[PDB]
Amino acid sequence: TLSAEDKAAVERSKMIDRNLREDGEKAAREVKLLLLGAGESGKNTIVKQMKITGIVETHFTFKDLHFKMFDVGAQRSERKKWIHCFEGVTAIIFCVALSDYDLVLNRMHASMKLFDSICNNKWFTDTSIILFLNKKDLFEEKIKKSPLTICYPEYAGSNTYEEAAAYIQCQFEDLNKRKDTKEIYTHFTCSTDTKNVQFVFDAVTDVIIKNNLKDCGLF
Amino acid sequence: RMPSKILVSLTLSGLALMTTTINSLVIAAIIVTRKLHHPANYLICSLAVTDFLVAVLVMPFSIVYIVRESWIMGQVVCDIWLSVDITCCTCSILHLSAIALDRYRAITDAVEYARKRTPKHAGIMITIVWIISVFISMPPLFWRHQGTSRDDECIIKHDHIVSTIYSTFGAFYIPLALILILYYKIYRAAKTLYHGTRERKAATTLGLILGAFVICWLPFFVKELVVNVCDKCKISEEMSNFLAWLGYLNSLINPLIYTIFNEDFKKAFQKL
Amino acid sequence: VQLVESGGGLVQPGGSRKLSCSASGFAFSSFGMHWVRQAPEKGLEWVAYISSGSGTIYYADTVKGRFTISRDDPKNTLFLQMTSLRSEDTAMYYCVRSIYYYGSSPFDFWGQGTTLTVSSSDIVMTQATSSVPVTPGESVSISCRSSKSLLHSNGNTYLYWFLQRPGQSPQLLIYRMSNLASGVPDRFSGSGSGTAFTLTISRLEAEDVGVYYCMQHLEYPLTFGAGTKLEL
Amino acid sequence: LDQLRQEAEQLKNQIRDARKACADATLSQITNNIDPVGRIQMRTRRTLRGHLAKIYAMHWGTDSRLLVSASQDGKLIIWDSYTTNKVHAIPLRSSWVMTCAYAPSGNYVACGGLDNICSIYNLKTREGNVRVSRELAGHTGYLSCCRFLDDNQIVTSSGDTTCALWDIETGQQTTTFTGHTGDVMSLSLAPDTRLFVSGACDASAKLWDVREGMCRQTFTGHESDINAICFFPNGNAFATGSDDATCRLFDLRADQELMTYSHDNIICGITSVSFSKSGRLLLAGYDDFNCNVWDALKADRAGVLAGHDNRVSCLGVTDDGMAVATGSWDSFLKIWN
Amino acid sequence: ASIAQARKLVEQLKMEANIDRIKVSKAAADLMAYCEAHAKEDPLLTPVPASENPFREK
Ligand SMILES: CN1CCC(C(=O)c2cccc(NC(=O)c3c(F)cc(F)cc3F)n2)CC1
Repeated sequence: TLSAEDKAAVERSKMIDRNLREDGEKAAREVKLLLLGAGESGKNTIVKQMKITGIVETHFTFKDLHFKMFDVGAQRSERKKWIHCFEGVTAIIFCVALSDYDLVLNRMHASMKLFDSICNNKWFTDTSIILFLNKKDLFEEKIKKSPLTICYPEYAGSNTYEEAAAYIQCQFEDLNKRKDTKEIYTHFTCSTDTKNVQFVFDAVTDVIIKNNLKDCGLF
Repeated sequence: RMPSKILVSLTLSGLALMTTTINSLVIAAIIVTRKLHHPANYLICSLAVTDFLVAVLVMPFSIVYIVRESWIMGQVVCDIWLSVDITCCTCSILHLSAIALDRYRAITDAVEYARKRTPKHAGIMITIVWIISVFISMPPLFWRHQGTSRDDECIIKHDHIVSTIYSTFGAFYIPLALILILYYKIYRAAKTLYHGTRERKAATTLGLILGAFVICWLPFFVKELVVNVCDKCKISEEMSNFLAWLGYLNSLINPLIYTIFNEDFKKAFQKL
Repeated sequence: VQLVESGGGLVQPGGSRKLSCSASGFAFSSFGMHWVRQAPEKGLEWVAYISSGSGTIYYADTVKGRFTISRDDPKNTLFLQMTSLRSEDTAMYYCVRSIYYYGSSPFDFWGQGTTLTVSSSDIVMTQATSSVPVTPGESVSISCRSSKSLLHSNGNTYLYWFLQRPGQSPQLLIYRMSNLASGVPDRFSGSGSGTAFTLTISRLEAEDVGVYYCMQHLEYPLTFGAGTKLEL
Repeated sequence: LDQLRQEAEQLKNQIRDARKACADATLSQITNNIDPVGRIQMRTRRTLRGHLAKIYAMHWGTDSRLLVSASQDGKLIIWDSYTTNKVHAIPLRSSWVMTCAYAPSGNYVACGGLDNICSIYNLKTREGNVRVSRELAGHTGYLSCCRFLDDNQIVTSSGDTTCALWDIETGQQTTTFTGHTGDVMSLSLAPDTRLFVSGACDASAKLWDVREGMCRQTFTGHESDINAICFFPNGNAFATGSDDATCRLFDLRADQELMTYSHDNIICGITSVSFSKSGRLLLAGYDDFNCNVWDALKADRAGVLAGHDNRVSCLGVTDDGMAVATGSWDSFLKIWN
Repeated sequence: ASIAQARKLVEQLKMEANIDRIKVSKAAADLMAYCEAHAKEDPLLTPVPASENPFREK
C-alpha cells in the first residue's frame, strides 16, 4: 500500500528510533545527581575539587561508573514549578557550610528551611539526600570563637568540635518528616581530595542496591 | 456416578484454565508495557512462557489421565507428553534458579553487573537453561527400551540407580542448593543494609518466594526418589498424581509470587 | 556540497572495475544514494539504490546481479563494484544524493560524472517531442505521460523533473509535480493529473537551454524519459 | 512615597469600578439559551511512541500535519501525524528542555528550558542534518514558552519575569516586555500577530503590543499561579489556566472576568489550554492524568479525554481543527479526533 | 530605590485607566456569533465522515 519512498521514510523512521533507543539506553546507565545549596556554601570550590548563566552540567567517571551532576544554584527563580523536572534524580547533594552563623541580613536557618523544602518535597520522596558539610577546617576555630547558641538557642552540650558537628548533623537529619522512605547521608568533605568521591560512590551504589532490592520485592 | 468424577474434572480443568490465563496476562503485561521492558524481566518472561506451555500442553493431559485411567490418546503421544512434561518442569526449576542468580549478581555487583545485565545476557541465560533441561530429561528416555505400552499406562518405571540419581540431583537438588545459598546471601546483604518493621516484610517476601517452590516440588520429588531408588514398595497411584499436581501448581503460584510484589507490575496489570 | 566520483577508463568486455563516489559537505551517513547512467547519445537509466545505513538495496532488472552497491559511512565514500561488462554498459555514471521524508527533495543533487567506456512490467516514460525550438522571453510547455496513473492513494503525485545543461550535471527542477526545488529560478511551474503531466516555463531566458528529463518514482525500477532538448 | 501608593490604590479602585459598571449581564445568562453540545466522543487515533522521557511541550505546524515534541531525553522529534513516521531527531545540547514551537513557515524550530538559551534549529539545511542556527541567549531565567511571531523573529517568555522579542539574524532582543510581579510561564500569539498575552505566577495575565513595546492590558482573578493561556480563534478573547483547578475566559474588549470553568470533583491544576477552530470547545490539560473538554459558552463538561498514565503537560489543536494532540509525562503522545 | 518602581506602577495603572470599554453583552454576542458561524466547519464539534477524516482506522 505504501508508495515507493513512503517505505524509505518508514525505514528512516526505524533507523531514527533505533538510534534514539541506543542513546536512551546509554544515558540510563549514567547516574544523575542534583547539586543544591547556597552560593557561599562552597559549591563551586567543592565541585571543582573532585573533578576527575543557567543550569551547569558536569561529568565524572569513577570506577567505571558514569555520573551526571546538575548545578542549578545560579537559577534565581521561583521553585516548585521547575524542580519537578528532577524527579528522576538518583540522589541530591545538599551542600551547607558550617561557618555561616556569623552572617545576618542567619544562613543556617535559611539552609535548614531549604532542606525542609526539598527533602519533604512530594517529588523527592524516594530520592536519597547527601549532606556534604564543608568549611570544617575553619569551622574548627569558628566554633571556638563563638558558641552554637548564637544560632541554636536550644543547644546545651559541651562547646566541642566533635559534639558541635554531631549536634548540627542530628538537627539537619531531624528535618526529614519521612524516615523510612528516604535516608539522609552526612559527610564532611572540604579539605579532602578523594573521600568526597568515595562517599558519593558509596551513596549511589547503596541507592542502586536499594532499588534492586525494591524491584526484587524486598522493600 | 457422574458427579463424583465430574467435580474432580471441573476443579482440575478450572485450575488449569486459570493458570493459563494468569500466565497469559503476565506475558501480555511484559510485552505490552515499556516500563517493564528491561532485561531484568526477561527471565520472568521466560518463566511465564514455560508455565503457559506447561498449562497448555501437559496439565490437560494429566487431567484426562486422572479422570480416565486409560491413555486413550495412544502411545504415539505418550512419549512426547513425557518429554514435554519432564523438560518443562526442569526448565521451570532452572528458571527459578537463574532468576535467583540474576538477583544475587545484581545485589552483589550492582555497579559492575549492571553493564553486563544486557538483553544478550538474559537470552544466553535462557538458552543455557533450555540446554540443561534438554541434557537433563534424556536419561529418563529408557522407557523407549523395554517398553510397556500394553499396560495402557503412560508413567515411567526406570529401574536404574545412578542414572535417576543424577537426573534427580541435577534436576532439583542442585538447583535447590543453589537457590538456598543465593537467597541466604541476598538475605545477608539485606540484613547488612537494614542494620525491623520492613525487615519483617523482606523476610516474609523471601519466605514466600522460597517456600512456594519448596512445598510445590520437594514432596513429589522426594517421593520420586524414594520409590524409584531403593524402596521395594510403591505409593498409591492416586497419591502420586496428587503430588504431581502439587508440583504442577508451581506454575500457577509463580505469577502469584513473582511479579505481584513489584510496583511496575502492579501498575501494568491495571492497564490490561 | 560536493560529490566526487572516479574509477573510469577503458574496460575490455567481461572485465571488472571498482567505481567510487566521495561524499562531502553533507550528512552522508543518513542520506540515501542512487546511481543513474546516461549513454553517450541516449537518455538516463537507473542503475542501483542503497537506502540509509544499507537497510534496503535495489537494482534495475537490466543490471541485477552484474553490479553490487556498498557504502562506508566512516569513510564517507560510496562504492559500486562492477564486473562482466558488455558494450551495453558503456555510459556516463552519476552519483545521486537523496533523502526520503515528507517535504524532502530527493534527487536534488547530482555528481559531475565519470566516463567508463567498454571496448568493442516496468513503467515506460513517453514524451511528445524530442526537440522543440525556443526563443528568449517566450513560454514553452513540455508534456510527459506515464503508463499508469502516478497519483497514489495518499494524494501525492510522484513526478520528478530534471534539467541537464550541456556538459553539466542535471539538477532537480520540480518534485512531486507541484513543489519547486530549492535554488531554482522559480520560473518553472509544474502541473498535471492522472497519467497526464506538463511543465510550464514562464519567460524563458538564457541558461534554460538544455534537455528536460521526465522521471517516475511510484514503483521501482526507476525509469527515465528520452529527454526533450530545447534549442535556441 | 505614600502618595504613590494612595494613587495606585485609587487607580485600582477606579479600574474595578469600571469593570463592574459594564457587567450588565454574565455570559451564563446569555449562553443558557443555546442548545447544549452533546457528549464529544474521541479516541486515540494514533499513539506516537518513541520518547523515553517526560514530555513538556508540543506545537502544530501550519500544515496541520507535522508536530514537534520536546522531551527531557535530549531529543526534539518531528512527527508525521498521519503516518507516525519520525521526520527528525534533533540532539539537544541541553537535555533540560521546557518548551518548543514550530515555525509558521516550517523552515525553523526552536526550544529552550533551564539552560536559559533559546536554541533555533534549521529543518531545511543544505548540509542535510538539522543544526542550530543561532543561540538566542540573554535571559536570566529558565525559558517557559517560545512562539514564532514570524519566520525571522520570535517572542520568548522566561522565568526572569520578562518577555523578550528576539530577532533571529541580529541575535539580540530588539524589544523587552516587563511588568510582571512573578515569573512568566505561558504565552500565546493572536491570530493577527498584532498582540500576545502571557501569564505569570503573580496570578495576572498581561496583554502586550508586538511592535509598540509597551503593556496594553492586565487581567486578574486567578487564585493561584498561571500555567496555560491561549487565544480564542477570533483573537478577541483568551482562556487562562491556573493551579487553582479553575479555567477562566477573558475577552480583550470586555476587559473583565467573562466566565470561569470549574467542577467540585476537580482539585488538580491546569497545565495546558487550547481552543478549537470554531471556539465552541475549550480543551484544557489537567494533572489528574486526563484532559476534560469544556464548553466555551455554556461552561459544561462536554467530554473527557483519558488514556495517559501521568500528568498531561501539553496539548494543541491543528490549524484545521481536524485533531487535537495531547502529551504527558509518560513519554506518550496521543492524537484525538 | 522603590521610588522608580512605584512611579512605573502608577504610570502603568494610569495608562490602563484610559482604554476601551464595552458591555459584556456585546462580547458575549460576538463570541456566540463566531461560534455559530464556524460551527459547521469544526470536525471536533461534529464528527466528520471517515472518508474525509485522515485519521482513519489502521
Ligand atoms: C508426572 N511428572 C513426573 C515428573 C515431573 C518432574 O517434575 C520431573 C522433572 C525432572 C525430572 C523428573 N524425573 C522423572 O520424572 C523420573 C521418573 F518419573 C521416574 C524415574 F525412574 C526417573 C525419573 F527421572 N521429573 C513432574 C510430573
